Amino acid sequence: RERDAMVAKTLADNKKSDEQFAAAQADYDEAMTEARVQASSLRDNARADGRKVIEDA
Amino acid sequence: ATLRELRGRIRSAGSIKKITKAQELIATSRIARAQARLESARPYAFEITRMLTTLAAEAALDHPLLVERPEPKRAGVLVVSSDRGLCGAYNANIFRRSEELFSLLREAGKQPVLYVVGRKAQNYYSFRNWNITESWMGFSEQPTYENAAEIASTLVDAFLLEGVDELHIVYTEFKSMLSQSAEAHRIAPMVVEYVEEDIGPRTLYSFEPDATMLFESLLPRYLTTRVYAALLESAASELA
Amino acid sequence: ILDPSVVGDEHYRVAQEVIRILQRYKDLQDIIAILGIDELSEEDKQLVNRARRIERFLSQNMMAAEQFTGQPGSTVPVKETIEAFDRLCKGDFDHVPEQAFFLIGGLDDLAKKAESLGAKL
Amino acid sequence: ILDPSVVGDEHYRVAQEVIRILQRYKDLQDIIAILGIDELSEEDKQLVNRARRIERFLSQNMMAAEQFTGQPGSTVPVKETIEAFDRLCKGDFDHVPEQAFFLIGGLDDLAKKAESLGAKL
Amino acid sequence: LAEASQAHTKALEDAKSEAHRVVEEARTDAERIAEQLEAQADVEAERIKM
Amino acid sequence: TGIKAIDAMTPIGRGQRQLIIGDRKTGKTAVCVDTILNQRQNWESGDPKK
Amino acid sequence: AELNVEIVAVDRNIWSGTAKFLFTRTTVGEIGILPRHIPLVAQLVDDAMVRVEREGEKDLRIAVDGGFLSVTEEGVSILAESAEFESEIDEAAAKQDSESDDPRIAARGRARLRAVGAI
Amino acid sequence: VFYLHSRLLERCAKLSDDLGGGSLTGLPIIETKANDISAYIPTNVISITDGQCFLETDLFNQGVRPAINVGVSVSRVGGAAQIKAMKEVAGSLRLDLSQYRELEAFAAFASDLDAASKAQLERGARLVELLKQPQSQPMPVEEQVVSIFLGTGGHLDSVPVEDVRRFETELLDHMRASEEEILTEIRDSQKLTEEAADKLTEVIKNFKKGFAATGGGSVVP
Amino acid sequence: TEVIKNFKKGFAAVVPDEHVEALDEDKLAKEAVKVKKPAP
Amino acid sequence: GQCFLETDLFNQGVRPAINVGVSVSRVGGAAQIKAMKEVAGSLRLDLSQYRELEAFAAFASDLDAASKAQLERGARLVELLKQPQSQPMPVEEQVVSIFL
Ligand SMILES: Nc1ncnc2c1ncn2[C@@H]1O[C@H](COP(=O)(O)OP(=O)(O)OP(=O)(O)O)[C@@H](O)[C@H]1O
Ligand SMILES: [Mg+2]
Repeated sequence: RERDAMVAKTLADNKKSDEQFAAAQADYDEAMTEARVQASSLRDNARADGRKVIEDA
Repeated sequence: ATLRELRGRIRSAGSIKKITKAQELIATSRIARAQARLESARPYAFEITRMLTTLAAEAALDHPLLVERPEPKRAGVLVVSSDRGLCGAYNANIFRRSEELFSLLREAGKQPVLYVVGRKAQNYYSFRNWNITESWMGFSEQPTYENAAEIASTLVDAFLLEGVDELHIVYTEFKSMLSQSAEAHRIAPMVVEYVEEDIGPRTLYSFEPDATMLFESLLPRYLTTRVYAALLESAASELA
Repeated sequence: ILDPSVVGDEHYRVAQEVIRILQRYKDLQDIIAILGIDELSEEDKQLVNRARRIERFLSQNMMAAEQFTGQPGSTVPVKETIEAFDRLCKGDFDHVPEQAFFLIGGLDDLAKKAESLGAKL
Repeated sequence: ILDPSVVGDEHYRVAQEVIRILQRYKDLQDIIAILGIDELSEEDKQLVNRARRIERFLSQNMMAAEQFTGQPGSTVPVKETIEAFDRLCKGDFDHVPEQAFFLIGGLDDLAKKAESLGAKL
Repeated sequence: LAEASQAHTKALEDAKSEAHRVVEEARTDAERIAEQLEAQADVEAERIKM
Repeated sequence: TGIKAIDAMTPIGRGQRQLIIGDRKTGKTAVCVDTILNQRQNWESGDPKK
Repeated sequence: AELNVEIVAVDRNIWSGTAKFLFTRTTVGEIGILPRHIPLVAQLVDDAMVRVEREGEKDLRIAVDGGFLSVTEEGVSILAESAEFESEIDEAAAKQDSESDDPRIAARGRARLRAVGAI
Repeated sequence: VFYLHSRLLERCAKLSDDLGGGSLTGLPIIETKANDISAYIPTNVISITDGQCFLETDLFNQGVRPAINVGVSVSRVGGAAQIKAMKEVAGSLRLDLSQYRELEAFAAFASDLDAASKAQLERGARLVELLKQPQSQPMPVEEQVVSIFLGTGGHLDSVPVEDVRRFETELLDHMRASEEEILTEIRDSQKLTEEAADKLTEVIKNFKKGFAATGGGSVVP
Repeated sequence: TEVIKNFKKGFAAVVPDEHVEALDEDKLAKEAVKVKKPAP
Repeated sequence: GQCFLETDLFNQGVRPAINVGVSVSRVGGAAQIKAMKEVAGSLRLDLSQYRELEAFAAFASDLDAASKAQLERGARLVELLKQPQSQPMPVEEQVVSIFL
């Protein structure tokens, strides 16, 4: 029974290890696209309120 | 006002010319792909044919799909046409061959029963007040073996039964890329022709469980692979 | 005064999109007349439906034409026009028939006439 | 004056042969451009290579280019031109690379430009 | 499994640091643009004055 | 001229005559006014050769 | 020497090579073909598997659907409405599909399951 | 009347260095009717001038603004009136646009096209989006060189065609704020050296990894 | 309207031959199971 | 106004051969009785739109339900306005016909 448990633990280890491996790049791209959207909302709020500064001056 | 009219006509004819040249080049690419499909589907057909003749060598040739039914009263004709309509006299030639076949059938007391594959056949036959038993659409350009299996199952179930005495197929045979010929084929009941001996002191085949059951289980697969080859030849012919 | 500096960015963007759609439709009309609409792409068929709805929604029942159609006239503010044609170009009414766009006012008239033909939006 | 009564029979025959090959190549150029040279047949591929070789051998090292390259200009007699293009159409130069035909004189210049590229006959 | 478990958090912290760097560069050229734009504003103002 | 299409595809030299030809409301006056406006930096250089 | 295996689907040559042993399951029980063997023709079971065993590699396992078998002097030849290798079967859908009520699709599922080692 | 116009337009000259080296550049404007360039006065002034910029209403409505027909617009002076940078980044432009215009009939059958055909189609679409320009917003020559380098260098193949314009603007904006030395080299040397090309390419890569498209995805290769 | 509708009920509101001759029976191709055993 | 008659519409059987698209009356409903003004309210626009729609859908393979309904109504309205020569109709009978 525990030999069966060993081979099952081996298959589950490899499976969810590949899963976490893919999730690594998943969260990596998630963080980077979050950073990109934050960065582009920034400097565009700046472009907007700067245009407003010029139109009020 | 005729000068603006003529310039507009020139512009429209130029648009049409561009579109039709693009369509011709696309059709060249697609006929290449269709010939690929045809020559890739050939080998299984060859092998099932030789296995079927090996089985028939030592079989009891009494299967309903193999016997000529006395007093033929109806005939089921499957007409293979296209869906898109920018082809030439393709469907026209198909319908001419199907009309010749219908006349051959009426000259033998058989009422033709009409199955169609494609929308152009549906148009031609609903305008002529035919009652179409069952239609199939959407796969006249890239037919899959599942469509052939379904069509041949419907046809053989209509044969073994509301019921027909034989089955024909009117489809376009593709050859040499410069001539595509509409052809009528009689796919059931199959003619038994005893060709040769070929093998006398030949190592006899073992059959599991037996020759007759294998033969009667292989015959419908042969009919449906024939219908598949017909659909492929018709697709290549339509693209040409 | 069809200038982003005069009529605003959204007015100008919607007007330019309407003009582009109608120009593409005028370019496709001859093909559709000769070879049929089924020969086009799916993008082009989508655009053709949108362009027909748009060219019918530019029409209007005017106040001075009650003598010619018996129908009273309509008035549509410029903001309602901008937002309505924005929704048309985006494709929010591609399920409403080609009629119900023809000789009406704003979006409420569009809803009324669409439901008069058995549809919603 | 491209007429057997003026230029002769061999001149006219070689000229018509070259023109036929070039017209067929120009017909195939659209299939080659949109769908690729790989899709062509093998007779068509042979004709395309022969036609490219002919079309490139039509070029010449002009006397007006001597100020820029220093190479003296060529003066190919009409007999030598007829012979060279007859041998091209036959196929005697279907193995020589294309770059050996650009801006040369008669047949000896072709043979020398080829030998200087590791290709003879 | 152990090495993948450590590599996950390694890549996680690396992404965190580099993303913070990138958003910092963004918040830098943002105020750069703000400077340039207010400069253009005042020069346009003085132009209209003249 | 400061216009990418012209400066890249149909360049204009100093001494050339380029025709801006078109039906109407196609942007001819706009092209020429942009060509004029593009010389402002050339003017600010103070160089009579520029 | 070895035998020649040629598995051809209805629309595509699935596989073709040389082999040391070829296990499969006819409607009259299991069977194993060896370099020489009497000519035979036999219909494979609904959810047949075909285990080819090559000399210098691992045993290829193929889920066959709709197949027939023909052993001759040259080598084996298998026909097939659909063939799917071991290296490509998704255990999830294959297992989930096995308990379907539709006979053909359940047979496909059981074949996909046998080919990957389970069941 | 041909004399009336040729006498006027032949005074726009480029004098010798013995006469001072001055110059007068003429921009005549002609309004055709229904695109009838074969009318009398259009024929005359087309025959007189050194090149023609044909602006069209159909192109204007398609969003192509300035609505210049780059197919029939010509300049008989040519690359002799271009700086080396613009002369080399814009040589890879006419053929690309012609190939795009001859392939745009297959815009809906890119599945049936060769890989090179589809690549030419997409590059041509990006290039057509590159030559658009707002009104009353002229660009100095180095910014045009950088924009056409974006277009012809392949650095727009990662950007959605509905974003190219914005991307271009933003990149130039970045280069006007951070890396002014590239524009200064192109402006003072009239050419794009290999070192400047490498610097510009790496700046483009950094900006691309910092750029946010409108479809949501990243524009990194 | 009702007069119209009551009139409408009192209002009194085949395959063409095509004259195509018969195909030659020699042209109707026959799918055959080519038995190689002589027993005609 | 104008009642533009055409040879094409004459040969197609449309008689009178009025081109409904380009024909118009600049007085309009003021030159009609109340019954005909109400029943023939937007007849000219409906028929213009029908001719446009049939020209567009001449080669369509499958139309919607509203497009098909409009084509059928337009064909009926065209067949309804045909009339032989020297066969006048009183205004009440024309009202009844356009109400049909
Ligand atoms: N590059 C451009 N982008 C967007 N809009 C433009 C552009 N160029 C011109 N326009 C618009 O086109 C409109 C008319 O253009 P313009 O007046 O320059 O054409 P024109 O050749 O002078 O025609 P006309 O002389 O008949 O008035 C202007 O309102 C302007 O807003
Ligand atoms: Mg003007």
